[PDB]
Amino acid sequence: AKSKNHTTHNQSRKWHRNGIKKPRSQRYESLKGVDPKFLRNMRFAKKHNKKGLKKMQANNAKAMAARAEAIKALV
Amino acid sequence: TNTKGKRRGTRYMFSRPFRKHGVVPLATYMRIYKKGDIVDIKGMGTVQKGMPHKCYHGKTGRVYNVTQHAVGIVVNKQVKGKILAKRINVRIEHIKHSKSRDSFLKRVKENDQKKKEAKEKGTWVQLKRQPAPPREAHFVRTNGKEPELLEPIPYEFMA
Amino acid sequence: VNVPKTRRTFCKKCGKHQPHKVTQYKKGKDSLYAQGKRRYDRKQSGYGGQTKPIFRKKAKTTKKIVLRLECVEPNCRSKRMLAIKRCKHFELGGDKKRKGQVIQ
RNA sequence: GUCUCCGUAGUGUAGCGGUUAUCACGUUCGCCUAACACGCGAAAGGUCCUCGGUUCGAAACCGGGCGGAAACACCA
RNA sequence: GCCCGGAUAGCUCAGCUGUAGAGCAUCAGACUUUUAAUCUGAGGGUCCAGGGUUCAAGUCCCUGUUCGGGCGCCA
RNA sequence: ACCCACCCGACCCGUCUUGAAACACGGACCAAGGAGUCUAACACGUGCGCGAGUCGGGGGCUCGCACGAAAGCCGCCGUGG
RNA sequence: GGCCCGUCUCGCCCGCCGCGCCGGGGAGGUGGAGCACGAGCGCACGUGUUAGGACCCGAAAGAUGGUGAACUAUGCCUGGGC
RNA sequence: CGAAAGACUAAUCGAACCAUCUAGUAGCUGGUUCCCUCCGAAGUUUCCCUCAGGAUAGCUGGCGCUCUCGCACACGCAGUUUUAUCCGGUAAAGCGAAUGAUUAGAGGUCUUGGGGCCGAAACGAUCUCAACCUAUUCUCAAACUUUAAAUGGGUAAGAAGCCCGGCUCGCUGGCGUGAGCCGGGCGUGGAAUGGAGUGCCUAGUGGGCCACUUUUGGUAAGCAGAACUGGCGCUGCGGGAUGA
RNA sequence: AAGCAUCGCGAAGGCCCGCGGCGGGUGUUGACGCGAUGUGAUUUCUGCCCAGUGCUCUGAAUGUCAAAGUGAAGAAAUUCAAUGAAGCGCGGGUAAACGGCGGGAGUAACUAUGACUCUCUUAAGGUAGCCAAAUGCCUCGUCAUCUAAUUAGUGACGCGCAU
RNA sequence: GUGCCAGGUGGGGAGUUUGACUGGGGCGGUACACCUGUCAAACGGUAACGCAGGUGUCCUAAGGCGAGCUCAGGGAGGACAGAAACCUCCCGUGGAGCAGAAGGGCAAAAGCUCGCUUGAUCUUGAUUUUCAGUACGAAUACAGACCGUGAAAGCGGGGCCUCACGAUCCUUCUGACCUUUUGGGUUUUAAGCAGGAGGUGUCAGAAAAGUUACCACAGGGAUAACUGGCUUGUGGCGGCCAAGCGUUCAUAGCGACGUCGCUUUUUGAUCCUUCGAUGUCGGCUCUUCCUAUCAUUGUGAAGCAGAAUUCACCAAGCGUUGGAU
RNA sequence: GUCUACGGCCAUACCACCCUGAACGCGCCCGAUCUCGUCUGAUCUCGGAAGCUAAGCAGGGUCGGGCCUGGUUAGUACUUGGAUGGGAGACCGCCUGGGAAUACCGGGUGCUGUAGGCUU
RNA sequence: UCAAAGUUUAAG
Ligand SMILES: [Mg+2]
Ligand SMILES: [Mg+2]
Ligand SMILES: [Mg+2]
Ligand SMILES: [Mg+2]
Ligand SMILES: [Mg+2]
Ligand SMILES: [Mg+2]
Ligand SMILES: [Mg+2]
Ligand SMILES: [Mg+2]
Ligand SMILES: [Mg+2]
Ligand SMILES: [Mg+2]
Ligand SMILES: [Mg+2]
Ligand SMILES: [Mg+2]
Ligand SMILES: [Mg+2]
Ligand SMILES: [Mg+2]
Ligand SMILES: [Mg+2]
Ligand SMILES: [Mg+2]
Ligand SMILES: [Mg+2]
Ligand SMILES: [Mg+2]
Ligand SMILES: [Mg+2]
Ligand SMILES: [Mg+2]
Ligand SMILES: [Mg+2]
Ligand SMILES: [Mg+2]
Ligand SMILES: [Mg+2]
Ligand SMILES: [Mg+2]
Ligand SMILES: [Mg+2]
Ligand SMILES: [Mg+2]
Ligand SMILES: [Mg+2]
Ligand SMILES: [Mg+2]
Ligand SMILES: [Mg+2]
Ligand SMILES: [Mg+2]
Ligand SMILES: [Mg+2]
Ligand SMILES: [Mg+2]
Ligand SMILES: [Mg+2]
Ligand SMILES: [Mg+2]
Ligand SMILES: [Mg+2]
Ligand SMILES: [Mg+2]
Ligand SMILES: [Mg+2]
Ligand SMILES: [Mg+2]
Ligand SMILES: [Mg+2]
Ligand SMILES: [Mg+2]
Ligand SMILES: [Mg+2]
Ligand SMILES: [Mg+2]
Ligand SMILES: [Mg+2]
Ligand SMILES: [Mg+2]
Ligand SMILES: [Mg+2]
Ligand SMILES: [Zn+2]
Repeated sequence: AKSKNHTTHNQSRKWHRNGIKKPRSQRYESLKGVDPKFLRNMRFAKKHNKKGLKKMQANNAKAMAARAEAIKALV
Repeated sequence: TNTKGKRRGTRYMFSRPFRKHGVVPLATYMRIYKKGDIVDIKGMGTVQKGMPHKCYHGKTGRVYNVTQHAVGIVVNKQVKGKILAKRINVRIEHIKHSKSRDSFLKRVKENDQKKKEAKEKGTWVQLKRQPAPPREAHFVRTNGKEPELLEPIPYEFMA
Repeated sequence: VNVPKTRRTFCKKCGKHQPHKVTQYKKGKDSLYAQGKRRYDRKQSGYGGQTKPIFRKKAKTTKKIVLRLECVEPNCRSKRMLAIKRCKHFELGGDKKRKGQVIQ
């Protein structure tokens, strides 16, 4: 009682009933499987972003004032 | 039934082309892959450490990791019904920059040039591409000489 | 195969590399008062015949050899199991084979 | 056809990868005998079935050739 | 796996920590007209392998490799 | 809707089967009977009550139970889950 | 990004009735059916999956306890027949 | 019990009958009860003392939810194509290119031979056949190939994008990198089509067969076995007299 | 089935029943008996093989071999030791126990066969007989006979797939 | 002797088992776990008891570095020395070698020869390959230790790459001033925790021999033994071509080397139909049909004088017997 | 014009033979005390500067081989999709689109980056 | 106070 051994006959049709959907690309993918020494470092970089905030805020305020002076000169 | 061996059926794939065996020329090794660089994998027989699997030969993908002398690279692989974005670590020698993207970057750069200019002018320019249209009305001048008559030629058996 | 009787390799307890004494491993005697054996004996007791299975279908013809790496530096002497691939010949320190010589 | 084994001086056989290839008979040459036989003393003789391989090295280990010989070929 | 034999010169076997025994076989001397048979001598042991104990080991010790009779069998 | 005529169409159902009108099996005919149930355990869905709670059992107090072996209540209201 | 529990690596300080092979923390990885202003409990209905006779009908068997030698098998007792 | 046939033991014997355990177990036969409406499969996956069965994926249904806007004011997705750009070693072709096969003559004491004929013998003369070589020549290859298609497989075609300004790092470093953060500045970025996304429960199925083209075994087969698509199976209707 | 031939047993026995008993059957028996096998009247014979598998005989001369008992160290559970029954092994017997019972070469003044000789081999190598039988594949064997004609029958032959 | 333990012996008796695939089964194979090339239709993926082969190992270096070299083969030379010993020059894209099958890869190497070595060590995760996108095995990139080597850049956590391997349970060994060993404490013991090893080749892993003709049950046309279908290799019958035979002359009658057909009175293939059964060989009896014609009717041919004859045409009307085994 | 050092792409750069090379370079070259290493100062290492372009190296040459690039081969071979097209089959023709490879014949025969010379 | 030792033109 020998059988049919293998096939792929109806399979393509089966696959395409529900698409063959491309893998859902999100923005912001994970950092799983990234070279550890990188991740250590970038973690540390994130950890101390809050240090040197006041300087950054002051710089942004100076930039905004320069923009306002430029728009007043234009108008 | 077939063997599941890793390198089965890569007699021709991983085989350096005719009169290009030997030393791997160094440019290969000394060009930089950042994150998010689109990259087309293509196995190479010489360098056997860090070879990608035969399925990803030909496939292109983006870089997500950069170790010392290898580069993690997300590629799409189909599997019967479902496509799986999956991440492989290939040693540099089996990898090139995919020029696919560069023609697009050139076109964006051209649009930005043509958007900065032609704004102060006022004349808005065609930015989108457009498919090769029907080839327009035009005259053909049979200058003096008439067209050449072409009889089909009579059969004869050569061999 | 041949392996040498000394081996400068890692010693967990010290932390460094260090010379170890090598020797091939063997099974110990089988307690009699391990939980298993005790469990088997008082199952196997009474009537019923044999209760657990008996393996009568040997396939392979060799064991994975295991070295027992003992650290040489005293105030340590930390032993350690170190497996090697299968082989139906093994020895320790059986000469150095000699390149470029006469065979007779 | 399957699986198995064996092909070694003229004959029948030994042979554990490194041999002058073992033993017996046969053969030739002496002697002994009137001669012969027996007997005694010497000698000569192997394509190790065939080809290719592995091996530093194959008569053997491995593959195929040409031969030879056992067992199986059942239920209708 | 557990107990124990044996491994000694071509062969079969003795050997009580201080030229390795016997017999056969091997090769030169007698005997033979010669041969065989038999008598005399000679040559020939990695004492299975390695380490130790020991002043000294063929033996004691341990450990292997065998090699056989019995026991034995939970991935 | 009863009968009859004519033209056209039209093979016997059930079933296993890649394939049944089958030279595959079951079936003369009619009546009545005749096969996805209940319990427990889980899961997800849905509806209702209450909500950091929720809960009801088991027990107890209220009746001779006509309807009740219900209904109601309980610092037991929470031992406990 | 953070926190908890396991686990490793590295490190420097604290605590006291009992100063100790005592106790407590830190930084960085990594395992967890975790936390990160709660969603459960009870009841009812449905579907599915099981355990039960378990959709219905179906063996050849297996076990326990009993009834039979009025047939037939063989022995014995006592009669009959050729 | 047997003068032995597995004979006989109440029409029952290679283990009697009766009742119970018992509704014994069955991956196997058979059957399985009203109507309409909507959706609608599979015979392939890996694992299995698995191959008449299960498991797991797939294909189905059901329940939904989150958004979208024909309410003059759309984003994303596709069994297409286009424009870029990679991949390929099949058809073909080739063998005066490698590998292997293979015909013929021209040329060559290459080598050397074995056989000759004329030579004592002599690369002497003359032939010859061996292998080798110098140009040529005949025909070949699923497990050869310098070449090399058609059809085919990836990517890409923008707001998650560009372009400025500045901060963080224990990484990296002559200075710089590279990454990560804040803060502003800029909009339709090929064709054609269409509303998308997402999560739970989930049955049946896991004997398939047929045709175009490709294709392996076989002399072949209404044979066995794969690929691709479409069928039949689940499906009537016109035609092919008849008919999956 | 008679006849033949083996085997066990002298009774606290052989053989056998039974769940058990100072139980029972043979047995109201005693080797001219009871029990267990084979062969199958008479006649005439009954070859060789004890290597294999069985059965049996002997047993400190002795490898292993259990529980108990004996010693040992240990705080004790314990472990280690020596000790050591039958049975295996070791050594005899047994085939009217199960059974088994050969292969090359060369050789005789025509050829042919081969008395004869050479080997290689087993535990022996199929003896007496008997045969294409109820046993022989090839096979409708060959020769004779029986028939006009015989894959049949009988008598011979023997090389006998596989007496 | 009885009672209770121990070892032996025990198809007298009991219970049970006696794989799978498979052009029916059995026998044979292993296509049952792996790997190369092909099949395979130029991504990947793909079947058969398709083809050609390999695997259950091997290596203290044949692993790791660094240095230096250059291999196969050939030519021309040189005492003994010849086709082969050793030395020397030249050519040499690899035609060698790299443990093994095959494919790829490899030349101031991945080959050979030296020098020093243990990266074949200790430890987290990520990924790839089979994939269900679970395991195992095998691999890839990192990261943290401790080392090796090199002047150094670097390279190295086994073998240039593609195969060489194994769960739960149990056992054993190793590891930490570790946990538990339960009313508390000390010590043995045992149990845990984490990593090796002892194996399941039917290789995701039962512990397992026969027979049944005395047989039984559930099923199966998923599967054999008939017929009938397809097929026609094989069997049978028939052409074409014409080298030959036929004293002579290819073809009266034949016909090699080749080639094209038909037939289903052979046998194979095959497995569609039937396993809730289509009565399984022959003979006898009886009818009918076919022609590929033995005889008979009518004819063409001859190597037909006659007689006898073969060869061919129309043709199946009528016949085609009695016996021995 | 050109070279040296380190190079990128790796024959338009290779191979064979022939010719020519100012200056600086590159070399050959001459030595072995030290360093270093050899059977051997041949190579390797080191100290030099008397010769010379002979050789390497560069540039050129050859109706050169090779390689690179066009044509031709050829709209041929092959091929996507199509037909109740043909043909007994084997196979072939058409439609719809895509389209190769030898032989044969031409042309070409290194480009170029960084740093430093020379031709002042 | 007993090892083994077989054979001999047809050619007068
Ligand atoms: Mg199937
Ligand atoms: Mg017991
Ligand atoms: Mg029907
Ligand atoms: Mg029919
Ligand atoms: Mg039926
Ligand atoms: Mg009926
Ligand atoms: Mg009813
Ligand atoms: Mg609910
Ligand atoms: Mg469920
Ligand atoms: Mg149920
Ligand atoms: Mg029943
Ligand atoms: Mg039973
Ligand atoms: Mg019988
Ligand atoms: Mg029922
Ligand atoms: Mg089944
Ligand atoms: Mg069925
Ligand atoms: Mg291919
Ligand atoms: Mg071709
Ligand atoms: Mg079929
Ligand atoms: Mg169906
Ligand atoms: Mg007898
Ligand atoms: Mg006898
Ligand atoms: Mg005996
Ligand atoms: Mg006889
Ligand atoms: Mg008769
Ligand atoms: Mg007779
Ligand atoms: Mg039994
Ligand atoms: Mg089967
Ligand atoms: Mg394809
Ligand atoms: Mg090197
Ligand atoms: Mg490291
Ligand atoms: Mg190596
Ligand atoms: Mg206590
Ligand atoms: Mg019988
Ligand atoms: Mg039978
Ligand atoms: Mg039946
Ligand atoms: Mg059938
Ligand atoms: Mg038939
Ligand atoms: Mg003629
Ligand atoms: Mg009938
Ligand atoms: Mg006719
Ligand atoms: Mg010099
Ligand atoms: Mg020069
Ligand atoms: Mg010159
Ligand atoms: Mg040229
Ligand atoms: Zn240590």
